[PDB]
Amino acid sequence: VGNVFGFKALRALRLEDLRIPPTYSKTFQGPPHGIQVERDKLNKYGRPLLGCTIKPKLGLSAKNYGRACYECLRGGLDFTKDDENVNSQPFMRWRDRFVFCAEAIYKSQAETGEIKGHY
Amino acid sequence: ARGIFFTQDWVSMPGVIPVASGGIHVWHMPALTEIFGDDSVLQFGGGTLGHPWGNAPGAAANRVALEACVQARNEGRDLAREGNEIIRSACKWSPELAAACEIWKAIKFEFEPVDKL
Amino acid sequence: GFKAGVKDYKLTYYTPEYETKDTDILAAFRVTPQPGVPPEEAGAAVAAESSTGTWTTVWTDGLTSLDRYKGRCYHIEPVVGEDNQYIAYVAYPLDLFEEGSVTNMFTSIVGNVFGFKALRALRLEDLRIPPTYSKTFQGPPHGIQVERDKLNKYGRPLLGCTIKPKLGLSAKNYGRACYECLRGGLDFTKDDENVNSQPFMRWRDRFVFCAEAIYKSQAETGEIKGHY
Amino acid sequence: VGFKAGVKDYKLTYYTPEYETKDTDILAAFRVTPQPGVPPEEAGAAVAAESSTGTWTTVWTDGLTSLDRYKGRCYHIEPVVGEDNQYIAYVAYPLDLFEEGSVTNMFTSIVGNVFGFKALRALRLEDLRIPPTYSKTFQGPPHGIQVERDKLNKYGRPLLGCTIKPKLGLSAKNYGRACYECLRGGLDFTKDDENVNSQPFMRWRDRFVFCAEAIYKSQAETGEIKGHYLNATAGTCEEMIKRAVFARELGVPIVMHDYLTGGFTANTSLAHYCRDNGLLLHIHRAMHAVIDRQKNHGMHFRVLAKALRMSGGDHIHAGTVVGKLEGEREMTLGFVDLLRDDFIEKDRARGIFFTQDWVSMPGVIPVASGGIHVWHMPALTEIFGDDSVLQFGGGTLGHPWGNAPGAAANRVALEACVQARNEGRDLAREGNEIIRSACKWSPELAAACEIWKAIKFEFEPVDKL
Amino acid sequence: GFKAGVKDYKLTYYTPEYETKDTDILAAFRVTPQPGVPPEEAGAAVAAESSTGTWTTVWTDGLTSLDRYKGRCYHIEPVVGEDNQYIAYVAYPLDLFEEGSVTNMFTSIVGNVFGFKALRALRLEDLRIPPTYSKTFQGPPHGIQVERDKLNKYGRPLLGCTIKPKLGLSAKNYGRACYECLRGGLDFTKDDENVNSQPFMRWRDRFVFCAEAIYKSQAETGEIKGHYLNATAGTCEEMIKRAVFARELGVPIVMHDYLTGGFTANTSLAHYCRDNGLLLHIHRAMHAVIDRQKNHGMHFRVLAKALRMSGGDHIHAGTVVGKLEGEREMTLGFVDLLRDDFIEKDRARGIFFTQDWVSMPGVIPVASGGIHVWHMPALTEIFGDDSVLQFGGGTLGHPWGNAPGAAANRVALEACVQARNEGRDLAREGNEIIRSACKWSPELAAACEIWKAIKFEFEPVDKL
Amino acid sequence: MQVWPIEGIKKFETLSYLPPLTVEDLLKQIEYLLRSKWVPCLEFSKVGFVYRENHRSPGYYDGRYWTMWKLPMFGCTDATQVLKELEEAKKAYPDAFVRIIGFDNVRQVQLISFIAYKPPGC
Amino acid sequence: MQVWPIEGIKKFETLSYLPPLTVEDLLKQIEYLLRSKWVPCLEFSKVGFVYRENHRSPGYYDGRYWTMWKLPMFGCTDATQVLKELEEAKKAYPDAFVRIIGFDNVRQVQLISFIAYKPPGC
Ligand SMILES: O=C(O)[C@@](O)(COP(=O)(O)O)[C@H](O)[C@H](O)COP(=O)(O)O
Ligand SMILES: O=C(O)[C@@](O)(COP(=O)(O)O)[C@H](O)[C@H](O)COP(=O)(O)O
Ligand SMILES: O=C(O)[C@@](O)(COP(=O)(O)O)[C@H](O)[C@H](O)COP(=O)(O)O
Ligand SMILES: [Mg+2]
Ligand SMILES: [Mg+2]
Ligand SMILES: [Mg+2]
Ligand SMILES: [Mg+2]
Repeated sequence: VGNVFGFKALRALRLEDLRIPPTYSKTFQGPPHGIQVERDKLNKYGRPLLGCTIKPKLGLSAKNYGRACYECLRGGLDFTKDDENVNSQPFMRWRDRFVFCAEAIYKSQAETGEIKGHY
Repeated sequence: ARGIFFTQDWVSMPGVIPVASGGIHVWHMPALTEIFGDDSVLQFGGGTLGHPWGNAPGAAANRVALEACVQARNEGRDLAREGNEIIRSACKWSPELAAACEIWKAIKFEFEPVDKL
Repeated sequence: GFKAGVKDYKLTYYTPEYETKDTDILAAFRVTPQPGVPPEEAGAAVAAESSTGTWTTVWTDGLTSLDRYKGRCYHIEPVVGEDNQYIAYVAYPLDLFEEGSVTNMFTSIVGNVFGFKALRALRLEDLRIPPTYSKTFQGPPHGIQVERDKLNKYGRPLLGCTIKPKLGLSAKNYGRACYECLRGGLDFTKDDENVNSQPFMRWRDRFVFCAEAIYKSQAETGEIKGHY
Repeated sequence: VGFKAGVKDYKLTYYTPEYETKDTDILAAFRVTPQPGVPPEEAGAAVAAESSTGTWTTVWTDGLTSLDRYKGRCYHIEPVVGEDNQYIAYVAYPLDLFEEGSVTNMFTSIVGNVFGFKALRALRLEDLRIPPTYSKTFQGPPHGIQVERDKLNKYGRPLLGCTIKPKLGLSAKNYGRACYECLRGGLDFTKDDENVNSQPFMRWRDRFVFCAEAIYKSQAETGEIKGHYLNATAGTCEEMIKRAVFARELGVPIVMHDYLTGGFTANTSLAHYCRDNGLLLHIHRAMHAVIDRQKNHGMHFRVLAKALRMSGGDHIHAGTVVGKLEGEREMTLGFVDLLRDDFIEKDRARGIFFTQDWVSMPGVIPVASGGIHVWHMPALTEIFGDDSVLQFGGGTLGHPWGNAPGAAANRVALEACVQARNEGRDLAREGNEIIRSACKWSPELAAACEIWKAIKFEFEPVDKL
Repeated sequence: GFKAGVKDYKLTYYTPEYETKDTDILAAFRVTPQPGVPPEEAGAAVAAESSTGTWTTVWTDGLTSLDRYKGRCYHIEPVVGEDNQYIAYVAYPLDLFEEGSVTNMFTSIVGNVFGFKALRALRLEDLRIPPTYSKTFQGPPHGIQVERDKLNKYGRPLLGCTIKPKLGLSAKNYGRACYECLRGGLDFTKDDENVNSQPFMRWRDRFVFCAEAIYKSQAETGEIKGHYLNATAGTCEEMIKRAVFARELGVPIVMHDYLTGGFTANTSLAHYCRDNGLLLHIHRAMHAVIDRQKNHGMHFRVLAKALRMSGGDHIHAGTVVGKLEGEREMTLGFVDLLRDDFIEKDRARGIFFTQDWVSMPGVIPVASGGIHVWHMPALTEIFGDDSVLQFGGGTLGHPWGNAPGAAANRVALEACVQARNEGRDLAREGNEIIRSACKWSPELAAACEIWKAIKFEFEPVDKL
Repeated sequence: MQVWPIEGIKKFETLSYLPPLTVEDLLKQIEYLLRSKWVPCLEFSKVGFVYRENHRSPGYYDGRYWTMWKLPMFGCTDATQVLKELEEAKKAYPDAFVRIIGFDNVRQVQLISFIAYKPPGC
Repeated sequence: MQVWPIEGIKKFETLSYLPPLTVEDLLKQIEYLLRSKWVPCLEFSKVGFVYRENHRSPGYYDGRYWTMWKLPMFGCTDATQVLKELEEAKKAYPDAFVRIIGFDNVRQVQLISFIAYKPPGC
């Protein structure tokens, strides 16, 4: 898809599918763990996993992020997560968020007895 | 009929868990469980932090809704046809689920897709 | 008070009276709403879901200040000659963005809004990048003036050439082609965009023979040469 | 036009009273005293020229670039009230003259050589307008006020600290003993004195081991998070980082640095290390008064304070007003706001020459320290408010009953002031009564009040607005 | 017994009978007390609060020995001709200081005492650095003799030049200016103190073109050349990164702004330069913020000794006759403090203490700022051969450009050196020596014509 | 507005947020397992939850394994038989939690897992 | 000379060095919070202090978060209402510590926090 979509001779072009042969896919690692391994690591079987993106998308402090995370996980979700655009910003730097969310993951896991995560 | 143009053989590459997220709430739980099955993650951001009683009750509502759908399915109920009844039945056991069901009962996202096969 | 439930995005994210700040990142979106969706609501949904909002009211908005952080659709205008198309202008506060990260900027402004069911189509036409944000980026490693100064080339466009066939040439033939092109007067030759490292030609072999070619052509012509 | 060799007055090129400043320019307010015979416009132009692009004679290389784009320019001169030969000259510097992220480079230009010019009798930099386009290139505080309170779980009152004494001469084990006794009585922090680094009487790594033991023992006993600022100030950058790395290994919450004696290049490196390792960074301003005490020459502390918020620190000393070191009240309130707030409007009654917009750079917690005691608690709480650290070294280790009772006296005094204020009492007018009332509940406070009731530091400040 | 409460500092810290030890660091402070504060109490407060004491009695003094550790004001004398001013002498035990750390030394001696409410003003005039402390410092990476030996330059002051305009030139124009200056006869050119890395010119580009210029001028002239590449930076990692590239390029010399970068970074850079063979030129930017006024601050001689300890091969020391202030007698005094092994107490030159350097290498003093060819005799007479004389404007301001401007300065200097060596008196015959060289050097004659009426005559603010 | 409890409601993964399973509820989950052609197996433990004693690296937890009761019931076609084994396990270990799992050997993963017995006071 | 106690005097941050707060004392702190336009919120825990179980890196402690009682009282203008919720929390969790906090959403930080109830024997 490098250059052909801009050719003057075309009005439009869409790549619908690719047949990736085994000889090429075997050169990739692929998923770090995959479905089976992930269920085995988390000891979760028999139902979809449940998650939740913290909101508002942007604007919350690190400490409030961890508070929101703890309250969600302790009620029964397996996971919470940073919004896709939550990286490191003036309202909340990443390392502070990582510290408070780890505290939240471990507090909710201790309270419920179920393995928890926050992406 | 499902837009698969080529036969794809992954030769044991591990599978990836699909994640359903975005504008979903407790009333969608039966449909999501029916569409994706167990190997999926169902995410409720607004559907948890928007619960009238806060986050822990919002999480409990979703966990109860999901477990009620799984129990019903495993007993042989048709999620595609009995979903609303299964969710209503769980409301008896869960005041948290009843509250979520009340707030979002009229919310549906029905628009014609831009991409069709 | 916190009031749970769904309300239109325009009640919070359509702010036609807003005067943009010199620190805001501004976006111009060409938006085509689905039938029945007012253009103000379509523009507000794009601003909300690329900044602070989601689909239902969350009590946590009260822990912070949406006035400070929300993206806001501050102007909407129909596109003349098009049916059901508008340019919606959205302003994003500087604080929403990670310094030095184009990845983060795109993640917010174009991360999820292009797939909303309430829109038929969406195109981002332009972004106003304020000096307060661009100064957090290195930018070009050298830039126009420095590049001309390093290569001692002034007074005319530079001349290059992509080696062909695009793929399939060996490393040694790549260097042969490079040398012949550079020695005739081009300043540069280059690997095709898809020439990386492949069975027909591994990169390190190509780098060795192309360096040999760059230096042979430079020695013969007396002009500085390069092969990207 | 042609290159004409020779000397001409700086004002022909560098005095531009018609110039309208740009929002990207760094602006400087200089208090300038010219030598007799030197017109103020020429004194101001010389300062602008020699801190930006010019030299003493015409050079042909100016024609290779654009002085219009790069020159510093004196755009306004105003006489100083009450002086016959002093002026405030305002100079604008284009943003492109500065290295991003480098306070060192900013000072090298603006104050590098102009203070020694023969044509001046004196020069003082009073303020700098740091544009958002330049401040965004700095990390700033590793954490900042909000984050620090959130990490320590401390809200609703000033934080309380204490420098261990004697300043020098104590062993590592005695340092940890003093630290434990102070923290267990109610202080949030203790600290190494600014000059406690590593010395024959006490090597740093031994001090770090015993003070960590003390921090954790007092935290376990009281149930409140504790810290002791361990000093990373050192002779070389490698030693500074080595000390910070061991505090990281020990898991403690806070270290300190003397940013002016260690210097900005080292300080900026340490602030980045602290951000990347979760360490709060307390900044001591040792040597600042060599530079900032006199009104006629030097640099006002508010410039050094803005420079530290840029280079980076979570706390910085800002004076006490009422203690043993000088600190005029109105100018102190002005730079306290420059350290903490997001937007500080120009206010010459508080020495703020320029409106300063920090565009969300975190705030720094001001620290009041030096010759203060329990009777000062109401005034300190009124002047600084909750976002401050109040430190009592002699005011704790000088208590007649020792460190833990001395800490308890200060903690009780502070909590009584906070409770009274929150209930609506006027700290500025009822302070002595509030402290006396708490003496009924606290024998430790009563004893401190008795020892220091007659102690006040009342001297005319050298620098006045 | 421990007695809580406040007592005067003089009861413990004013010790007029104390005999100083050869290991003590001694300080001479010019102190102006507030009205009503006895000078003995002001001197004692300065000694206490820069050593062991605080404002009220602490029981922990009893865990240690204040007799062993306290700083002590051992002598106070009024300053003749000044009102309410005194020189207070304070002795600090060696054990108070961290070995090898100028930062720690300044933190104690000038950390907090300058802001005491009980004083109106305070200036540190001099420090006696004992051999037992100075031996814990590396000092100059090379020093005068080694620098001359590495560059093969003997018998005359070295000649330099700061590129101008100060800021705004591109990397390629920087190298162009450098090459033209060096090829005309200067030994060195340099980055201005504020040229670090900026939008108009990034450092690595400047380092590449200036290396090209250093080597082209060296190849053309046959003399070793250098351009001081500035390592001054916002962080220690960036400063070392710049020094490492100069090392890769193989150049002879780099520079650092020791006060604006700071002593902790400067000491690290001096160790790197010693370990990698790089000469280190030191620029004293910001010193006059501290050292200009007689009533308050720190005299430059203290900053000069601190640099010789932290480390530098050159340091600017003023011109006396140029655009920046530098009283003659006090300048000769700190020039000797920078170069010599042993400098005897001499109050007529502001040397308050005999200073013994026990073979620490000397630092070459650099005279720079507003000087031109007519100043050459005076500069040669004042500084002698172990100096660098720098002409920025005085080279790039020549009417014929940089190479002729450099040749004019190199010719002027060699004519002064030859005359001096023959026995002529530079102080009395300098103008005649310069006019005689104009008879055979058109480049010098052109420079002499442009600058003949330029002199910088102003009363200095600081006098002994 | 109700506050979610903070104690006495520790959980056991799938189905633990529903009311206690009756014997008929347990039978129906076992029938589902068997109709789906999965292999049932019982496991038991006196410790009900995970913890981290030996390591704290990503993905490492102690307490995920419980002890196997006998062997997986390969070839089982009667839910009643699985209930009989559950009764034998509770009789042998009345102070242990007992869970029933079911696995698919083709995909090699557990497809169902739920607590079938909790000791008195848990 | 009195020796500061080493046991039985564990602390709870702001106001914990003053005599026990009476109901009127608690009311006045809540009125201050409300006049200042801050949002009140109650939190509670059966563990009163921080500890370090999961990590010992700088700035990491466990036990800083307590559990939220319901939601912050956005729009509250009556201190009495906050006291009523405190009474409901103690009735629901008599063996828990309960604290009242108040926050400013503009600066996004807690501006006041104090213990409002300690369980019997703590
Ligand atoms: O940012 C959001 O909108 C979400 O966090 C959902 O928030 P809610 O749960 O509050 O809707 C998700 O990132 C989207 O689901 C991404 O879209 P998709 O999954 O289609 O890639
Ligand atoms: O060394 C000292 O004197 C102190 O430890 C205070 O001791 P006491 O608490 O015993 O007075 C502080 O470092 C000064 O407050 C610094 O001055 P400033 O805060 O003005 O920078
Ligand atoms: O920036 C300048 O002004 C200079 O480059 C000289 O330029 P000219 O040669 O063009 O005068 C020097 O850095 C000063 O001499 C420093 O002062 P000092 O040596 O007193 O520290
Ligand atoms: Mg998202
Ligand atoms: Mg191509
Ligand atoms: Mg101190
Ligand atoms: Mg210079």
